[PDB]
Order: sequence, then structure tokens, then C-alpha cells
Amino acid sequence: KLQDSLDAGVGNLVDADLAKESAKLQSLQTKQQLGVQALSIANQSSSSILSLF
Amino acid sequence: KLQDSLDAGVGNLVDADLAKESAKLQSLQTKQQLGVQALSIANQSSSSILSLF
Repeated sequence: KLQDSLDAGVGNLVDADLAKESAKLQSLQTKQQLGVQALSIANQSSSSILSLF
Repeated sequence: KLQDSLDAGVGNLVDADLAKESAKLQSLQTKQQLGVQALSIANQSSSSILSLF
């Protein structure tokens, strides 16, 4: 019983809960796709100079 | 981040505003054509004396 309680305490000490991570993964994947879109929009800005000439 | 800030500072230090140059260039082209035509009209001062003789 002592070894059981000790392993349970180590598991509380270290193990992460995954139900939070199913949310965190979705949020960061969506934010990454928005970041690539924002980076494309930022890269495109230089094209306007050519219209002036 | 610090190298990005230093590069942005150099860019503010030396970059030209091309939208200003788009106006300044056409203004100088028109002024140059006016200067050439003015020099052409000034060249003909010798023409008037032929009528006197």
C-alpha cells in the first residue's frame, strides 16, 4: 500500500491532464493558421509602390 | 528581437520615401522639358538682326 500511495503521489506531482490539452491544441492550431495569414498580408504590402511608377 | 529592432532602426535611418519620389520625379521631368524649351527660345536672339540688313 505504501508503494501504491507513493506512485500515486509521483503521478500527481508530474503528470499533466489532457482534457485541457485537447482545447489548447485546437486554439494554438487556429492561432497558427491566423499567424500565417497575417504574415502573408504583411509580406504583400510592398506591391503598392509599383503603382506609383 | 534585438537584431530585428536594430535593422528597423537602420532602415528608418537611411530609407527613402518612394511615394515622395514618384511626385518629385515627374515634377523634375516637366521642369526639365520647360528648361529645354526655354533654352531653345533663348538660342534665337541672333535671328532678329538679319531683318535689320
